[PDB]
Amino acid sequence: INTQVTPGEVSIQLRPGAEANFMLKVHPLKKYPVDLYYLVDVSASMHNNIEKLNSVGNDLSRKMAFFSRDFRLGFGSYVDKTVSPYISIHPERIHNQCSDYNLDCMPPHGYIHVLSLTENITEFEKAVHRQKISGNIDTPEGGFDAMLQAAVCESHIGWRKEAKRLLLVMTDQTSHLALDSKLAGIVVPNDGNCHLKNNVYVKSTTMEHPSLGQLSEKLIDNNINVIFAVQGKQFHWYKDLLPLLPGTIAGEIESKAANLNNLVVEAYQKLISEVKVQVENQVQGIYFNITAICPDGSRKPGMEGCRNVTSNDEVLFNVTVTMKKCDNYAIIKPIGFNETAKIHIHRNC
Amino acid sequence: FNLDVDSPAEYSGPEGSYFGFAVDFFVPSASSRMFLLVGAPKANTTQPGIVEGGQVLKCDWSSTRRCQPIEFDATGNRDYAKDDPLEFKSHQWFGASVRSKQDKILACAPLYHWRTEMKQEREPVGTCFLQDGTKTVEYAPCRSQDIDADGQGFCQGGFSIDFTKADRVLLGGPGSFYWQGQLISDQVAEIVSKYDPNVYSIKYNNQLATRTAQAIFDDSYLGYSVAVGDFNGDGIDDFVSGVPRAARTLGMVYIYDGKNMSSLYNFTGEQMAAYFGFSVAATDINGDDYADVFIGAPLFMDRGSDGKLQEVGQVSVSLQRASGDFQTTKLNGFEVFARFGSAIAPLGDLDQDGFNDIAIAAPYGGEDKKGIVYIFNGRSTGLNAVPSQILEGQWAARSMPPSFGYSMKGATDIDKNGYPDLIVGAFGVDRAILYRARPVITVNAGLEVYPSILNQDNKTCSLPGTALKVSCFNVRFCLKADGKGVLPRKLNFQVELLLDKLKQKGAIRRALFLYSRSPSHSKNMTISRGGLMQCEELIAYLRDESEFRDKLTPITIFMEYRLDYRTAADTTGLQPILNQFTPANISRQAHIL
Ligand SMILES: *[C@@H]1O[C@H](CO)[C@@H](O[C@@H]2O[C@H](CO)[C@@H](O[C@@H]3O[C@H](CO[C@H]4O[C@H](CO)[C@@H](O)[C@H](O)[C@@H]4O)[C@@H](O)[C@H](O[C@H]4O[C@H](CO)[C@@H](O)[C@H](O)[C@@H]4O[C@H]4O[C@H](CO)[C@@H](O)[C@H](O)[C@@H]4O)[C@@H]3O)[C@H](O)[C@H]2NC(C)=O)[C@H](O)[C@H]1NC(C)=O
Ligand SMILES: *[C@@H]1O[C@H](CO)[C@@H](O[C@@H]2O[C@H](CO)[C@@H](O)[C@H](O)[C@H]2NC(C)=O)[C@H](O)[C@H]1NC(C)=O
Ligand SMILES: *[C@@H]1O[C@H](CO)[C@@H](O[C@@H]2O[C@H](CO)[C@@H](O)[C@H](O)[C@H]2NC(C)=O)[C@H](O)[C@H]1NC(C)=O
Ligand SMILES: *[C@@H]1O[C@H](CO)[C@@H](O[C@@H]2O[C@H](CO)[C@@H](O)[C@H](O)[C@H]2NC(C)=O)[C@H](O)[C@H]1NC(C)=O
Ligand SMILES: *[C@@H]1O[C@H](CO)[C@@H](O[C@@H]2O[C@H](CO)[C@@H](O)[C@H](O)[C@H]2NC(C)=O)[C@H](O)[C@H]1NC(C)=O
Ligand SMILES: *[C@@H]1O[C@H](CO)[C@@H](O)[C@H](O)[C@H]1NC(C)=O
Ligand SMILES: *[C@@H]1O[C@H](CO)[C@@H](O)[C@H](O)[C@H]1NC(C)=O
Ligand SMILES: *[C@@H]1O[C@H](CO)[C@@H](O)[C@H](O)[C@H]1NC(C)=O
Ligand SMILES: [Ca+2]
Ligand SMILES: [Ca+2]
Ligand SMILES: [Ca+2]
Ligand SMILES: [Ca+2]
Ligand SMILES: [Ca+2]
Ligand SMILES: [Mg+2]
Repeated sequence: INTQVTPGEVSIQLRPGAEANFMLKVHPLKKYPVDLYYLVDVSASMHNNIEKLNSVGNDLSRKMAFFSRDFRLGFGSYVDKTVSPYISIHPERIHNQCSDYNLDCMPPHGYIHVLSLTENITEFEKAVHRQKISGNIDTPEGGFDAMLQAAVCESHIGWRKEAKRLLLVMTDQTSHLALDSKLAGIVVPNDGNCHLKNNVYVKSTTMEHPSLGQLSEKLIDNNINVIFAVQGKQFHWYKDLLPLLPGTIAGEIESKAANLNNLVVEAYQKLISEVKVQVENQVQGIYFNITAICPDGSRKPGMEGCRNVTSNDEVLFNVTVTMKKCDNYAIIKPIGFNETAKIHIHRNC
Repeated sequence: FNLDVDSPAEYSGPEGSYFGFAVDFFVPSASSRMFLLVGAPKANTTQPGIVEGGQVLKCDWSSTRRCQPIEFDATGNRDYAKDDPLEFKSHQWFGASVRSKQDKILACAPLYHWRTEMKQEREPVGTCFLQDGTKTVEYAPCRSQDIDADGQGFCQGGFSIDFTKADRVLLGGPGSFYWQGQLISDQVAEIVSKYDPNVYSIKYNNQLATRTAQAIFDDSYLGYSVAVGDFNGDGIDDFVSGVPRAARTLGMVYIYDGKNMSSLYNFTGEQMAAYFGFSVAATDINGDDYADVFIGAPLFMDRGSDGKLQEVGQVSVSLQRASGDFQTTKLNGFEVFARFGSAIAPLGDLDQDGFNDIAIAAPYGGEDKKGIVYIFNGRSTGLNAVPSQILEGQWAARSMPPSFGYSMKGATDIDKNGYPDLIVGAFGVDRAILYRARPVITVNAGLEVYPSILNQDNKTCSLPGTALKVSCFNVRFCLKADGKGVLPRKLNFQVELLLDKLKQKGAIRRALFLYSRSPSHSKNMTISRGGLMQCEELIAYLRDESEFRDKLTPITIFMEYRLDYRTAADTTGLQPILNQFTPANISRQAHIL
């Protein structure tokens, strides 16, 4: 049944003090239907860059006509949590933080979903063209909470299981962390469900941000391939976090922002030219050992896997299951891929 | 290991009021009674026109759990002009930080917005009410003439507080100077004497504070948590504060000289987005008279065996040395997502050995994420990195997680049994809990007496009633005891003298105490604290029998040190604990020469 990750299932029996093995082969496919989502920061700092979203409609779809069977796009915006001291609570400023500068800024909002994924590029251009900016006070902005909400809500955004889910997060500044909410009286940890009721993030103001570990777990669970597109010096901040966030890419947007379509397409090519795996083991005493066999023969430890992969090129993962102590299964999946291998490990004591 | 989880003293506040967000002890030596002090930042009050002000309920321990809110303030919003309120006390989170000296109470409100004098605004400067015996005062050094997001307008003064041992108040405002942070120190001997109830910006003559820095330091959050302790030998306590977003969210911790607020030492985290400096507690953990720093990083992500990362948390232990150096060690959490290292609180000497102790909490850990607290013990080297006791919360989550372990306090004995105690606040279910430290007894089981051993060549004293040529088989037992605090004199350390404890029972051994009619024996020595070992000498001899397993079988006999504790318990009902470090059994071996 599985086409890209073979074998898709393995039944093995082990006895304590013994070790088994098999071969797991991952063969990337030629072309991928791509679903891209623009989780765009629309804070006051990002005002000069929203207008540069009118070019990405047709140009990118032309650039990505050979790398993908079909194409989809979507939109969505975030600024921050709408409580003090992140926003002003003055009755004049609470609904337009820019009013002291005579601007038509939109009311701040934790996260609003705008356009579900559609193959109509004219719809994407129309949705982007009518979009305004908002404002707040703090230097960082609440991007990670919006990222989690966009990753988890599936039928609202409109992700495809048959696609290559990508998520572009366009910003220019560092994001808020988990425990930064304690200044605002939010001491309730994030639960990891998603709470879009009318395409507005209702619970942005009652539970705090997600941490890096929770965000990463939710991203990899839903097969989301994140592509940060940061602009200022904070590209480096978003880059040094890549080790802590598997399967994420960071590109730099120059001042002219003419390098946006290229950023997306080169990031997609680098994304498609890599394979790596992890294991979600919840069994007691069983330790997994995986060494990757690159087409150049390298004996990489597998956790970062083999890079520079293309099609016409099959990558093989050497596994070694141990049985150390007695008292389920483990699923080993290539991060970013849509298929997983279910190692239905039997254990007998 | 001696904290008693069998009889925890319970407490409870109003539903949904965050009762137990901040806890402490009240010990006014003039009145010689002991009171708790619990904050309820979401409590409703009696104040007119104010909804959800905040309460600091003073709870009693002496068999009456009546929690009477301290009337720090009763009024509503003062006004600037007609229908022009000056301040907004609604939802001010009063009581989120409660600290008590012997005769003072300082509870602060961080979310106290106010209408600045120049223009109609809402600036969360924060304020504090210092009650000193009869007089009650207000302390708010972050609402000043020069405030905005640029200045200390968003200071949120009172997010963190502490008392210096020299009558000063260390106050930390995380949000001033565009969230760079700030610390402020001022003496109580001037807070009270400078308070005009009609003046808002009060200038304190002997105040020490940290000033504005470069714009690259925004969102550092200095003052997110404070602590005190001497760190350069002058004797005056030095201001230790945690800045958990410095250096590109690595986290740092600063230490300032407590005499002039001049920087002395710095720490730095090792992982981005780990919250280094979230919690800071300076105690003396190795007993060398030098205070040692503890730092919490609840969100640290740690490599697994396979390479996968786990967010388990980490606590950094840093032993001050006499030359200005710090010997640092790491200490990682135990459950993923548990936020180990959220709260750190020195315990004093929980078991009275000579080295102070400490306890670290993981509020979201434990079974069903109720919460767990870990207890650590000091040594001559430093901290002992394996926890002796695990304290677990008993309360399920009603709407939000119980958060058992978010705040905690210790180092004061409330039973007056000699040993310090501990209170814990599981504010997600509006509860606080008190734990009592049981007294510790050191049993020195003895197995040495004159004569020591026999070479088997000569019989020193042949036992009468035996047909063999062997000497007497002495099975003398003993159980010595001694203690440190409240303890009954007559330790009913019930013992046993079972024959051949190193041999299989259920059969007649070659040696039997005939005068006892059977090989089995026992003891009930009632030792005295400070006395000599109480010997219960026993005599046995080898007798010829019709048939047996063998002629002889060498096996030592183990003397038990079990206690019922039923009579060892004092009036309060707190049974002594028997030190688990000492071996539970002891004896001597039989040998030739
Ligand atoms: C523990 O860690 C903390 C934080 O990392 C650290 O505190 C930091 O200390 C440094 C040094 O004291 C602070 O940086 C600046 O230090 C200079 C000192 O001036 C002399 O040294 C510099 C070094 O190159 C020389 O260039 C200079 O000519 C002198 O010889 C101060 O002068 C700085 O003050 C500036 O800010 C003031 C307020 O804005 C201004 O009024 C003042 O004029 C200075 O302005 C300068 O910079 C401006 C930048 O825009 C510029 O516009 C001006 O024209 C001018 O050039 C400043 O103090 C740093 O701020 C501290 N950070 C924090 C958070 O406190 C501790 O030292 C460290 N301790 C230990 C023991 O490790
Ligand atoms: C793709 O979306 C565009 C709008 O973004 C659609 O064009 C609209 O078509 C309706 C008729 O159904 C007209 O009334 C509008 O004036 C059109 N808008 C624009 C901007 O031209 C287009 O029909 C969509 N594609 C398909 C296949 O339906
Ligand atoms: C993973 O992706 C592949 C291709 O992107 C999916 O394979 C397609 O599956 C649909 C039905 O599910 C078929 O109609 C297509 O013909 C398949 N295409 C190819 C190229 O094989 C696969 O189903 C996806 N797996 C999951 C679990 O969603
Ligand atoms: C894949 O891994 C297995 C181990 O699980 C390798 O099998 C070992 O091969 C070496 C080479 O001769 C032998 O000495 C060992 O006895 C084999 N078994 C074990 C348990 O080590 C196998 O060679 C690997 N294949 C590749 C292509 O790397
Ligand atoms: C303190 O009392 C106030 C009312 O005086 C409570 O306010 C309630 O707030 C909820 C949601 O904000 C409303 O649905 C209720 O209608 C309010 N009550 C009334 C009587 O109007 C507030 O919940 C109380 N605080 C606590 C901690 O119980
Ligand atoms: C995994 O395999 C490597 C070599 O293939 C070996 O050095 C390592 O000890 C193994 N680990 C486990 C947990 O089996
Ligand atoms: C990646 O693959 C291409 C094509 O096989 C090859 O030319 C290139 O050298 C490879 N990169 C590295 C670093 O080996
Ligand atoms: C602060 O006092 C200490 C005490 O000796 C001294 O070493 C230091 O130089 C003082 N700092 C300032 C700025 O006066
Ligand atoms: Ca923001
Ligand atoms: Ca000092
Ligand atoms: Ca020390
Ligand atoms: Ca101790
Ligand atoms: Ca006690
Ligand atoms: Mg911005």
